[PDB]
Amino acid sequence: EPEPQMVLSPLTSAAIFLVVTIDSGGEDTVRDLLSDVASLERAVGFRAQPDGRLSCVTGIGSEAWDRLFSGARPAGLHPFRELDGPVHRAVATPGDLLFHIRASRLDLCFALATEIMGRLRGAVTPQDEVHGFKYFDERDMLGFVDGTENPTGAAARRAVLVGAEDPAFAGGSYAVVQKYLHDIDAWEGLSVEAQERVIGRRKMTDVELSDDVKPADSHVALTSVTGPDGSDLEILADNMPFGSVGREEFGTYFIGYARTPEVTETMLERMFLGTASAPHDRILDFSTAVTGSLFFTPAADFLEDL
Amino acid sequence: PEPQMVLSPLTSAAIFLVVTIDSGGEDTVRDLLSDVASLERAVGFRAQPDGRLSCVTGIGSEAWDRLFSGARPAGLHPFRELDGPVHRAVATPGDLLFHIRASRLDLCFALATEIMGRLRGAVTPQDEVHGFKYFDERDMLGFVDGTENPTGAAARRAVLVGAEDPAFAGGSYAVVQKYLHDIDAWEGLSVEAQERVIGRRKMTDVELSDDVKPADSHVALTSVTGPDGSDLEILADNMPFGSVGREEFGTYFIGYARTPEVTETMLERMFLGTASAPHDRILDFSTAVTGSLFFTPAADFLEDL
Amino acid sequence: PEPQMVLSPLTSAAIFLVVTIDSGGEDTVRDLLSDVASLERAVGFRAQPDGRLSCVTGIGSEAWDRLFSGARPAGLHPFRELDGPVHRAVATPGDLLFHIRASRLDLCFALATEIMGRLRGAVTPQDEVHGFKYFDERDMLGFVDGTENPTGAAARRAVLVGAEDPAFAGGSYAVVQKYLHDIDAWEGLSVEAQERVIGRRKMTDVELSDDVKPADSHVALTSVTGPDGSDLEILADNMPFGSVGREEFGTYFIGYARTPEVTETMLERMFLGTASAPHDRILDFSTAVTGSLFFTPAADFLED
Amino acid sequence: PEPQMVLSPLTSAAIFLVVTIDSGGEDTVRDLLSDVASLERAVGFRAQPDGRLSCVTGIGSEAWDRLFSGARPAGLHPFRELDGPVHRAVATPGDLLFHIRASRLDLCFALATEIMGRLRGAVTPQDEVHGFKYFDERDMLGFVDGTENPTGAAARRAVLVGAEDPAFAGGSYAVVQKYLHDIDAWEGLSVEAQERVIGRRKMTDVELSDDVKPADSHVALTSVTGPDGSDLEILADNMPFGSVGREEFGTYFIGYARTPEVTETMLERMFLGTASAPHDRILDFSTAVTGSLFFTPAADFLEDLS
Amino acid sequence: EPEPQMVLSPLTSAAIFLVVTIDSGGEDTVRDLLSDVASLERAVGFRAQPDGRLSCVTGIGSEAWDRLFSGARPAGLHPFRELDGPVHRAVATPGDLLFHIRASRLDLCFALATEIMGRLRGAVTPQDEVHGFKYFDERDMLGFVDGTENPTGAAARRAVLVGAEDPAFAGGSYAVVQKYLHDIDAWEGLSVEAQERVIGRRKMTDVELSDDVKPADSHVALTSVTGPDGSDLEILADNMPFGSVGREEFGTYFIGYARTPEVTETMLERMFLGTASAPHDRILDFSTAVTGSLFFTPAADFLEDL
Amino acid sequence: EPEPQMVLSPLTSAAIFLVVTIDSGGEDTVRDLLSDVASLERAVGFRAQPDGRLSCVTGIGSEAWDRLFSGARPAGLHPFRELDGPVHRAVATPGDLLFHIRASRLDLCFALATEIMGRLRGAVTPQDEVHGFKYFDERDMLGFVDGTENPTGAAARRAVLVGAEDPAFAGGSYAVVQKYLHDIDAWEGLSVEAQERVIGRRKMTDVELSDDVKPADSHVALTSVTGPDGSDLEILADNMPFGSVGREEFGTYFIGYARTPEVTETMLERMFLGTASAPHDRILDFSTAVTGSLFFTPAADFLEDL
Ligand code: HEM
Ligand code: HEM
Ligand code: HEM
Ligand code: HEM
Ligand code: HEM
Repeated sequence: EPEPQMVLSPLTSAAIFLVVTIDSGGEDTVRDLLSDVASLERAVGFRAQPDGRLSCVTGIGSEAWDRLFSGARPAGLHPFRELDGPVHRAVATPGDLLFHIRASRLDLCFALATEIMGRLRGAVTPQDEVHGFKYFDERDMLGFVDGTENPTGAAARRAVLVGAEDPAFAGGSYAVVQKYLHDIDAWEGLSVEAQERVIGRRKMTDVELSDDVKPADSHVALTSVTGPDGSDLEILADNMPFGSVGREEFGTYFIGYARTPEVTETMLERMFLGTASAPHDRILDFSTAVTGSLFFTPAADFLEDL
Repeated sequence: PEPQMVLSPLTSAAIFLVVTIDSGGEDTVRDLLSDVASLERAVGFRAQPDGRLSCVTGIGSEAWDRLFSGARPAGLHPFRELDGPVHRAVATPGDLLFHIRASRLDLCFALATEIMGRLRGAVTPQDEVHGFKYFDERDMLGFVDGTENPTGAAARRAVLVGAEDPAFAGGSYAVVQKYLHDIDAWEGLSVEAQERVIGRRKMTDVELSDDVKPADSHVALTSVTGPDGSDLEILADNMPFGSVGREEFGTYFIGYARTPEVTETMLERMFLGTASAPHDRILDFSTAVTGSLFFTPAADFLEDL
Repeated sequence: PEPQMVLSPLTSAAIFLVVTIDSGGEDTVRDLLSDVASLERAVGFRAQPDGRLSCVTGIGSEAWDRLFSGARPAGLHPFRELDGPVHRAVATPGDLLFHIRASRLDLCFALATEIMGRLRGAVTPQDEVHGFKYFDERDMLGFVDGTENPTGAAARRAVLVGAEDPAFAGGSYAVVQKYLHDIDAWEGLSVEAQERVIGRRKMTDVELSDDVKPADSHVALTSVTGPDGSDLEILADNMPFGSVGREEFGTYFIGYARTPEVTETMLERMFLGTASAPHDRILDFSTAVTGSLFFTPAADFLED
Repeated sequence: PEPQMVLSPLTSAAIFLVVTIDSGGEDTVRDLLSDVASLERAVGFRAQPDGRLSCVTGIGSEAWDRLFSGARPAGLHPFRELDGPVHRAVATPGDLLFHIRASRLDLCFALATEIMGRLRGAVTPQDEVHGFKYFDERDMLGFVDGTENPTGAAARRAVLVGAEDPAFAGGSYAVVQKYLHDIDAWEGLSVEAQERVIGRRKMTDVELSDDVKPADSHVALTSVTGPDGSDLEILADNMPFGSVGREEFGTYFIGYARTPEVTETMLERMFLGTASAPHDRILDFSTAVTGSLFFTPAADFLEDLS
Repeated sequence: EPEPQMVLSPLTSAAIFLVVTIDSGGEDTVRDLLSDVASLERAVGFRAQPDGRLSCVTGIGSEAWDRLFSGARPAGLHPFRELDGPVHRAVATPGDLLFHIRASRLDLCFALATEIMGRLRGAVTPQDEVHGFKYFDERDMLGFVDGTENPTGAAARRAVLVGAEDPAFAGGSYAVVQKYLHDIDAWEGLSVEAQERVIGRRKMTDVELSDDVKPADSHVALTSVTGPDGSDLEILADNMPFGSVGREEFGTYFIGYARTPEVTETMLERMFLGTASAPHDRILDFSTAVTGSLFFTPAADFLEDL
Repeated sequence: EPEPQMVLSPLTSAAIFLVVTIDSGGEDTVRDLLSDVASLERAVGFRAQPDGRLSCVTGIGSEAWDRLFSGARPAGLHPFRELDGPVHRAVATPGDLLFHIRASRLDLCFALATEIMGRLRGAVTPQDEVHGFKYFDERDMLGFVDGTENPTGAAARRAVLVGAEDPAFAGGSYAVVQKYLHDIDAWEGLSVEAQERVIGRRKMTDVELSDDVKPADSHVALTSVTGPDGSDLEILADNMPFGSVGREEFGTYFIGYARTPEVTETMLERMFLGTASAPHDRILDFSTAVTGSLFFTPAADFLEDL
């Protein structure tokens, strides 16, 4: 069987998101690093087992793929599509490589980020660097429990990993990233009941609102999609809070994994463009996307054999 | 008098916040100071016993005169710039220090958010650092950091104001300096050459014997004896910080002492040197870009405003 | 087919809830059954991954006919009362079982609260027990409890319905009995006499050799071999409970098996005895005050 | 003098046992009191260092007179019933309190078993509650509970008898009340209306500012200043308990203080009200079904008995 | 279908290695014990689950196999082959039975070793007993991280467990044991850079030296072997530090598991006999093997069906 | 004002006991190490803070004291007194220096023992080295809970630390060490009830037997001593299990700390020589002492000022 990267890691309490572009002539340096990134993950992580829980997921963008590799492309790989809604906009920003680094502690993430960027100095330009921290009770920046309905076990594998539909790339996945900044002052002006109507779940107990009370423009209602087969379309989301109190920056870094980008893209269309029953996702009245990129995260064996 | 949590254990995460008080900000600051222990309990209590959240609040010399009438702490003055032959210890603005520590960065951030929320419109941020200790108690240079800090009774005697300034008993003095490292130059040294810079073995943290420890090693220069033959001691809670994209690899220094004269004597030896040492060799790999001195009063002084 | 969490890791806290469905409560019950996996995730997620919260939902024989049309699980029937020469296994009412386990009682209680909140006006509570682990995985008799439970593939084979009843594959059968102990009489036995009752060493939990193990020891009577010479196995997740003021020192027994015939053969040996054993000596110190049988369907059955 | 473990580290489980001493049970009770520290060590030592087992033993006013022939603690009297215009604080029988705490209920239960085993035939049980920590130190109303308890030196000064009653130095006074909550009525309030009852924010546990905090909020009525302008403080170790089938959702209140006058002044404000407040709004959702006062002597007083 | 023993154990911090010979006439006692060893593992281990992580792996030597069992032998079972190199020697020492006992705590290991040796008294003679302990961040006595490049998951199963090539013994494995004593005085006279050239990795950070700088006689270069298909040949090594400061004994207990002994034997030949480019493994200039034995560790159900 | 060594350490799960003799001419090397032992303890221990709990207590024997130091001697310092009972003997064996090393993990103990013995090579000869481990719920090799009745807090300080009776040595303590080997075959031939009569406590529950059933020759009855003024004479005992399954060696390493050796020596006299009511301690019918040494453990500041 093809070995996937650690896409299906549990939630961790810390993360570093690194997005870079590949400079002209940086291709060979990048390929050498990609062939070593699993050995660097083991080097930093092994000595901190079993509590460290260090992993790195490496993704490659559409344009970068054509510069790095000859032969077949993954079927679903394309640049992130800008969404220009009546009120809210999902921007497309540059990114050739994603490093999604997770651990129980920020220092382990930083040590791996240092070894990776050390090997890439002179070959890449940093576009985004976010140090994420989950709150102690699994809450996000908005004060809600975050990750509850993520798939687990066999359902997660089926939702997230490329299989027989694209056999040369089996065990890969597609990652969409968006960095969101929140209007915390406007959010904290809402009553708890009004915040629950925005999300679609109870704030303290994390119980879903019943179908009779859940607004059609609630985050949970708009991101609930059924496929051709009547089954739920599922993604794995590993949202991380980040920020700077001095700059009044209060963010959620969104990363969503899926077997095809079509699922994530359908959810984004419903959020930003709306439906017959909803102008847009009410979460967007308190959240502005300032980045947007799509990456293919190949099977671990594809990176090793390069 | 109850001291603030100056004598906290080691924590793996910290936020350092330094702000200046804007024109007319005094009343807003006084209200927050009277509430900061209650905000620390509000954020921290629900995460006990693993959170280990604490906040130490410090006030600078100029800010003291704007906020309070009556007696000043005897040792409170602005940070003294040291302009050495090679290396310089700079002075930068700061009226208020918040030294926030916990087992996890999210608890530090949640307390920092409530504090800055109450101070919006009254202060200007000067510095914000999110610190993380390495899982083996190492700093950015790869050395174990904090080994010779005093503990128990020796720590109380070294750090807390007593009968020499009785109105301020239970207070302390904090010196902060943000350092940026030349990691490329440091990593070009052999481990043996790095051990000669610090004065300790890198892997095992055993002190070099007096016959091998260079006179210009960090441990040799920061070892000071008082007139009475006693070691002069401070409590240092150094925290790594950085940004890989910006190639920023730092150590945030904070040193607590019963009088600033001890910390200032250590800085003079590091920056100006001795008869036997031009300067602290750690400064050939470390540049100070901030410098501020604060008085951290007893907790009941802040509560009684 | 996805089973419920019948094969849960060891947990230190449990709530057992047994209710009857009132006349006209059927639709309220069906709506809750379709939601119970969502409620388990809602309560459990905020304590992940150390919470280990799970709920196993079971349905009784009589309740099954009131709730559903079409096929019944092949083994589902009311608990059979056993009237032995000395000891009796009583049958008591129960339409729904909630077997709630976690590493802490708060998670169990919060899930029990949401479930009973949805069922208010539709059900009558029959039994509620709050169980706790007692130091060294010990029970109220001071013996290690759970040692010989099957694990891995052997556990799946022993506990889950397969191809013998294909519409119900991934289901299981749960037998529950609440036991109260005579701790005064038990503590009057020497340790060596207690070891002869159970069939294992008290401190070290080593099985007694075949030459010394009495025929009427608990371990000898509950050891049954099937047609092929293989041991017939169940998964037992016994939990201590009690009230010191009322002198109630209990074991809540729950036994999971792929067919109730295995568990029922063990109960017959214990209560009725054999040619070699009058009855299980554990029953001279333990009185059953409840007895019910439930089918715990595959998770996908409850969702649709 | 060595105090009992009144100032215990944080624990997640408790058993509260209240018994009366039967006629002729005095000798059996005295023998047990002289042994209760040895029983605590016997059950607890084998589970060190994580068990954190302690037992605090309290004696009521009437029981004190039956057991001991010398001086009484200055503040010991039967619990004073408070008959308010709306709410009543009942006085119920209790001679002995066992306040048993640990990191796990098994240790509490095993110690309760050994104590009651020694007292069979000499006492009648009045009350038995098994308490548990609920999430992030919340009580059954969904609020964080314990936040403003004193710590360290301030706790010692607030809770332990000193030079004002020198024969009893190291002792304390415990008031117990078992409360049952009307959860249906409580859950009909908005979160903002709940916060006005308590005096703190529900999710974040931030105290309401003095300009918004109602005069009849729990935090406003239990905030008392003494003759010198200093705050009068108690140590409260509230524990949730209940039974979902019987719809019993409770708070077991125990308050420790150096003199019962502090706790009694707080109860008078709650139940009888002030010029500005009819009564504590928490009592519109909470009914006291027990009320007892106990003196918890220094450990060496119990050890030195016949 | 065949259940392997716990060859692929999670990470554990304590171990006992017991090697015994079977005395003349001890065969029947040994067969009875082998049929009971999984029941003894459950008896000691269950009460400490789930954090105890107690397991025992039982191995049988080539000569003992012929004394105990009639019928088929595992295809790869033979006595350990002595290697007489120009400088360094890998000695063969007697051993009929291996007990590889691991747990999170030494007490569980010791209690299981006690029950096993209790059943075997008068049937076996102990040859070697070592109590191993985890040393800081997974370091060995040379101060290097040890275990980094072990296979995990499916790759570990494929490398370690017998499959269809020897179908009667599927789910078995081969264990090679060597007890090594280190010359710590000579090792600590090397600079860290000279130590890194011996191992082939950075000491503090555990990053592999690049192919241009890694010496051909480094430990990592000599133990890196490719098979006929260009794939790396892998083993599972679970090295444990041990020692006695008073006797200046600073040791590594090596145990290597593989699906066939030919892989481990090829690594030993390269270390002891060298290649065209390396006289021998430089680690052997600081490490002396004082035992050497090979065992077959059968599937669990082979032992149970005695 | 004098700082004691960590005689009153929290509970630890691992220990190394090192006893050495000082070779002719080794005095100066020993004095240098004594002045550095607190610095070595911090160097090894800091990197594992705060859960490591590493401490070293250094003791000096009577003969060694006279070789190392001039002037006043601790008032109670003498060689261990051999006890020649009618049946049982307490042997005196050589030992000049004791290192009593404790931590939550063996690796910290071992690393500190290595640094100490490294500094002492050529100046000392090892006499005894034992690696101790916690055995289940604080049990010893006889299956009984061990340490239950040790004093704690202020009572422990008063029992263990030299004060005004020997003011030049205030803050010191006296340690008696005896290595015991158990006859486990003889012990396992007793019923549990017969074992309980040997110890004087219940085996599973660790409840003391009542005064009406506790035999006069039980361990608990013989080690219970009152002084002329009615107060209990107390020691701090920190017994550690050790052993080797292959050698059938099952031991208890006894170390007892007291403010004067007269207390410990009175307990040993009652055990070995007996009383009017008891021939000897019945624990000695299953336990043989194979070492016996007495050391003075000075105040930390005494060692630092060399
Ligand atoms: C500001 C950014 C976001 C925040 C703070 C956020 C937060 C949340 C929260 C609190 C929940 C409820 C608990 C849970 O199931 O995890 C949720 C559910 C979910 N979110 Fe988001 N979200 C964000 C952006 C997105 C985006 C961009 C997507 C899709 C492209 C997305 C997809 C989902 C999905 C699919 C669910 C699960 C719905 C269900 O089946 O119940 N989220 N989110
Ligand atoms: C610039 C970055 C700095 C770094 C990375 C650093 C790092 C270290 C390290 C690794 C040690 C040895 C372990 C220990 O005892 O903690 C140490 C010791 C010490 N440092 Fe620093 N340090 C820095 C700045 C300073 C400053 C600014 C002062 C005083 C003003 C200072 C005072 C000391 C003292 C007093 C010791 C203990 C010396 C002794 O053994 O007595 N350090 N430092
Ligand atoms: C008062 C109620 C009960 C108590 C206190 C109790 C206690 C125990 C104990 C201490 C063991 C030995 C350790 C272990 O393997 O778990 C055991 C084993 C066992 N019990 Fe029970 N038990 C009770 C009721 C039952 C019931 C009602 C059944 C079956 C219907 C049952 C079936 C078994 C089985 C099958 C074993 C494993 C036998 C073997 O293969 O070794 N038990 N029980
Ligand atoms: C149903 C019964 C009760 C409940 C649910 C309850 C709950 C709470 C809560 C949520 C708080 C705020 C957080 C904190 O500081 O602990 C609080 C504070 C407090 N409660 Fe209660 N309480 C109850 C009864 C009592 C009683 C009977 C007394 C005293 C006789 C009392 C005295 C206090 C005090 C002194 C405070 C702290 C006020 C301050 O200084 O901020 N409580 N309680
Ligand atoms: C003195 C005894 C030994 C010591 C101290 C030792 C230490 C190490 C160290 C530090 C590494 C690097 C980290 C790692 O991947 O584990 C390593 C790797 C390895 N060792 Fe050893 N080892 C010893 C004996 C052996 C023996 C006898 C064999 C084989 C028969 C062996 C096979 C290996 C293998 C296959 C690797 C992984 C190489 C790679 O692909 O990266 N070692 N060992």
